[PDB]
Amino acid sequence: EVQLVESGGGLVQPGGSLRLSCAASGFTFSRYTMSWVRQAPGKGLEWVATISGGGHTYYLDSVKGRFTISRDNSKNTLYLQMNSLRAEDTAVYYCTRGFGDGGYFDVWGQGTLVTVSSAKTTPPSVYPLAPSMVTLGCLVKGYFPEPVTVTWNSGSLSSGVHTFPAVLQSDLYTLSSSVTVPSSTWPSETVTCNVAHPASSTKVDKKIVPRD
Amino acid sequence: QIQLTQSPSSLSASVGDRVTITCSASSSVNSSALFWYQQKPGKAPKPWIYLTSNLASGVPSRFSGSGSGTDYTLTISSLQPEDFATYYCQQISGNPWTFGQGTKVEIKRADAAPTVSIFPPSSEQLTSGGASVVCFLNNFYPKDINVKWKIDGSERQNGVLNSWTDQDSKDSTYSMSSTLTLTKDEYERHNSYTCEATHKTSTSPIVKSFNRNE
Repeated sequence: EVQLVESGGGLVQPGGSLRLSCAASGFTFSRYTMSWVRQAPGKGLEWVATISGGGHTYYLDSVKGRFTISRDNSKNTLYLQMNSLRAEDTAVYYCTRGFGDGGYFDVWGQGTLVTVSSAKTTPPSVYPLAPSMVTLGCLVKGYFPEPVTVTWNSGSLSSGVHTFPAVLQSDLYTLSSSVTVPSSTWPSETVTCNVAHPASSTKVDKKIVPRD
Repeated sequence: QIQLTQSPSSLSASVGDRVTITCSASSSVNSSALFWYQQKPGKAPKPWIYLTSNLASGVPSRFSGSGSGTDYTLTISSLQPEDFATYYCQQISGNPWTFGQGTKVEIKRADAAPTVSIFPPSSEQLTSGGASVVCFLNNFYPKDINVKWKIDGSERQNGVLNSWTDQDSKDSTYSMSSTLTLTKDEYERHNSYTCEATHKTSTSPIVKSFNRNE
């Protein structure tokens, strides 16, 4: 099946450089005009660059000369080279496949977040939140940049989960996630929150253990 | 340099409502070059609607039709809860291709009360010198809600950080977390910790509390 998968996003200092890649599968990649579309936090979609199957390229005015879009048809990969990055470049970057002349974006990547900031990478402190239906918590505190990923029991616990958007304070993010399970499931069987912060390569699991 | 302006910028409507979002272009755009996308929060956009010329029986493909204009619409004949989203229009008639600014569609709903729970600081955080007290207010509607923290009965909003989820795509409710963060030293200067939730589903606030020394 058709898939686009982005990588290469993360924290970069203003003036710094970053290289995004997109890995395509499930279709004849050489046939399609491919684009990057970005979305700044809280804002709308913005087209960035396009490359025809014929190799011809197009750029948003404000990235002209800083960004270079390219492709490796043998590796089924699209690239975006970003130099001279500005704060205004912070966004989620999406790879898209185009129908026809490339403008109808019929397949999108999941997106990779690029954060242009002077602040330092800081791993999260993860704290287990112990107290019919029992609600447990995970507090993920003091990290930078976004994102973190939160799952419960490696994904098996999907329903009854609220993961709250992070709040920024003094260049550090904090978020929380609740999970509600039947009172007979916990502490009966193990419940754990899994937190990944790839920016610092942090991956930690915190089992929820009842209090004394 | 064709600019797309969507109206309204956001809207709330009841299930069953007919909903129409407008995309207005600064100059003419061909009907086959105006597209709509739907984006769920935190997810990539998906292609949603496009318009096309169709040929009747036996008509050779060298024929096509279109319209030219500045007014385009997306309509939902009967709004459903899973239609919560931001919708974007896009034109590819001109270069550069452009998107509209987005229209957020939220669902109106039966008023529901929060499920409230409170959590003391974990031993791990305390050993590190910090004390966060966390309150979850889950699955309520309308979205407007007030949370007050009381410490030994007296109001404390110093050090409180609040966060609301996006509307739920199934039940159309909202959830919120409120976190009161103190030093460990300060945490140990008080006994009872209370979060009071004031929601339109009553004038009597919903209160969850614990005592640090129990």
